[PDB]
Amino acid sequence: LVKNKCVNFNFNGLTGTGVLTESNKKFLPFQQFGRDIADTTDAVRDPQTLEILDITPCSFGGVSVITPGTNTSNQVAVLYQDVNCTEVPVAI
Amino acid sequence: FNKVTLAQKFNGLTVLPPLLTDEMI
Amino acid sequence: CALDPLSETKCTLKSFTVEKGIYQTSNFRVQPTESIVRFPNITNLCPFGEVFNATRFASVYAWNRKRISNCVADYSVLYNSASFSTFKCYGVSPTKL
Amino acid sequence: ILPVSMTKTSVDCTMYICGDSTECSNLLLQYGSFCTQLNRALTGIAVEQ
Amino acid sequence: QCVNLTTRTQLPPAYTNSFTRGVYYPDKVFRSSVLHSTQDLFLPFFSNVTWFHAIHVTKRFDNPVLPFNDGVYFASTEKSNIIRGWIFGTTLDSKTQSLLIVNNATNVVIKVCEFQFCNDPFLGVYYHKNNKSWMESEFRVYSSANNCTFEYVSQPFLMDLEGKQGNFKNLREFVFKNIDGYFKIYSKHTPINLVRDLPQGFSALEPLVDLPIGINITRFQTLLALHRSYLTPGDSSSGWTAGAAAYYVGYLQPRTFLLKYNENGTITDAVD
Ligand SMILES: *[C@@H]1O[C@H](CO)[C@@H](O[C@@H]2O[C@H](CO)[C@@H](O)[C@H](O)[C@H]2NC(C)=O)[C@H](O)[C@H]1NC(C)=O
Ligand SMILES: *[C@@H]1O[C@H](CO)[C@@H](O)[C@H](O)[C@H]1NC(C)=O
Ligand SMILES: *[C@@H]1O[C@H](CO)[C@@H](O)[C@H](O)[C@H]1NC(C)=O
Ligand SMILES: *[C@@H]1O[C@H](CO)[C@@H](O)[C@H](O)[C@H]1NC(C)=O
Ligand SMILES: *[C@@H]1O[C@H](CO)[C@@H](O)[C@H](O)[C@H]1NC(C)=O
Ligand SMILES: *[C@@H]1O[C@H](CO)[C@@H](O)[C@H](O)[C@H]1NC(C)=O
Repeated sequence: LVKNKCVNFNFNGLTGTGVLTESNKKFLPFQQFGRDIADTTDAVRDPQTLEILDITPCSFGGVSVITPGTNTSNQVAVLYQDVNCTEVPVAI
Repeated sequence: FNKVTLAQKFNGLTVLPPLLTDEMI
Repeated sequence: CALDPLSETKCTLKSFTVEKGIYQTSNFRVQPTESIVRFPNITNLCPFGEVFNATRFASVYAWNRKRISNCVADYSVLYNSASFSTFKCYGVSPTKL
Repeated sequence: ILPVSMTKTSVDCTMYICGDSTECSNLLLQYGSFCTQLNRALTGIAVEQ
Repeated sequence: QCVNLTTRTQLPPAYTNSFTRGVYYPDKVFRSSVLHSTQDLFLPFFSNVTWFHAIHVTKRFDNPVLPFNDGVYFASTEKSNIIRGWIFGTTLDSKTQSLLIVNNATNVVIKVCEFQFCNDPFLGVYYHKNNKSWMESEFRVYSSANNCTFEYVSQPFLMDLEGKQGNFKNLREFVFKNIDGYFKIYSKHTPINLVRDLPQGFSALEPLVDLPIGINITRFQTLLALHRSYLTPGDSSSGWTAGAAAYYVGYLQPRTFLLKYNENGTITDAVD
């Protein structure tokens, strides 16, 4: 098992990549995995320990920069668009 | 504001914050 | 395109004198670590035990007829053990079973 | 009542079409520059709004 | 052996209209309190379903064969545990393969063999004074079993089977389907004591167990339990006694539905 990390998940036979985390949702015994509106999976039960977990897709986002002007100076600063600062350095 | 109400990021789709916030407007 | 974000922007546009403003030069996507995680549970294995560890067998004219279903068959227990004189499989790979 | 602003949207068209597949991403490059044209149209929409 | 018990007179079927019952979760998936639509094989709200009533003292004894038609809706309100299972197949004899489902006081028995069904099959039960209990040793439903290709068993689903003289306070409703070589069972227990035959339609069934078996089913038959008669000085019998019983039969049809889910995970309502 892997938890709280960007990984890929298969479970009963479906596919997806993201981060797993503990979930507050309570499912009925027949329920296998949670599906959100527009037909996108968001929750899945662990078949071994019989525990439900949430699904968060990979923290995608475009990269943007700011610049006062080429002829003004050569310095520059960069803005990451809608990403938490915790996992930024994965940029390589 | 309390009357008006109906998304998030899913699979590449993005939403960008407004230039001016509700406090500023 | 790999030196400084400024250079990446100069490639995104077509100029060496980019002007002040905001630019969306490219996009960021975090990469995961591959892992096929949590295959579903196992109820019971194949009942190979009373077949291979049966104390008596039957005669060839009265060969018994065994059915195996709704169970998990682990042939690695069979072909890994060096306690069988012959091991012949036709039209199928025992290792891939 | 007069509407003045709509929630501006931008799309990672490479992700939307190819679905982060290497060969799929390689193939779409043969269809020219719709990729960048649509992105710049959307960013123009946002800045204009 | 077999017991021949038939009624010469054939009675016309009786009709009663369903109101809202006969809906099952289309998938084993969950959605979080959002309206959603689907297109599966369901039971229309206003369907003229059939009514059967077994009468005993004057009396009515007839268990005709009814078609399956891509799925069956079944429900009943029994008090003496007379109904015990269902039997499925195409030829219902030793020529081909048939599916057997039955219950006992201990467990649930489902068997897949080339069973030979009788013209008027039933399960025979009797009482032992020494054992002080009821047992069902005789399998009067069928004469013999052959070509056993599948067997399944699971714990009892809602109730414990005993000899009771009870009252009508609960209704059992089941939905039966077979698709892509899989057989599925849907059930729901709802305690209702009203004189009406069917409730308002709030509840919805749940999956119970999925049986993958590659067999074709074209018609089905109910199963009833007949009790051996221990005659008192002032009683009469024909060798077998059973209490009054009744049930309902529904037919699926290709439709599409709109479903309402809740935050908990229960379908509170729907619409056709
Ligand atoms: C199948 O499910 C059972 C029931 O949960 C698992 O057994 C338990 O697994 C948890 C997980 O750590 C342990 O804390 C318990 O001690 C286990 N109980 C028993 C009785 O084994 C089991 O691991 C699952 N997988 C398999 C292959 O059986
Ligand atoms: C340098 O850029 C600034 C931008 O405000 C402009 O006013 C100025 O004329 C530029 N100078 C030259 C030499 O291009
Ligand atoms: C970023 O992560 C930190 C620690 O995980 C958390 O405290 C913070 O609330 C997060 N911020 C956002 C915007 O997700
Ligand atoms: C059969 O029994 C022996 C010992 O009684 C054991 O070593 C062997 O592993 C058993 N066979 C299998 C297939 O497990
Ligand atoms: C159903 O049965 C009722 C009761 O006799 C009858 O009036 C009606 O015509 C039947 N058909 C339909 C479609 O309701
Ligand atoms: C829904 O779940 C909550 C959990 O707090 C429970 O209190 C409530 O009774 C449930 N309602 C239904 C209709 O299941």
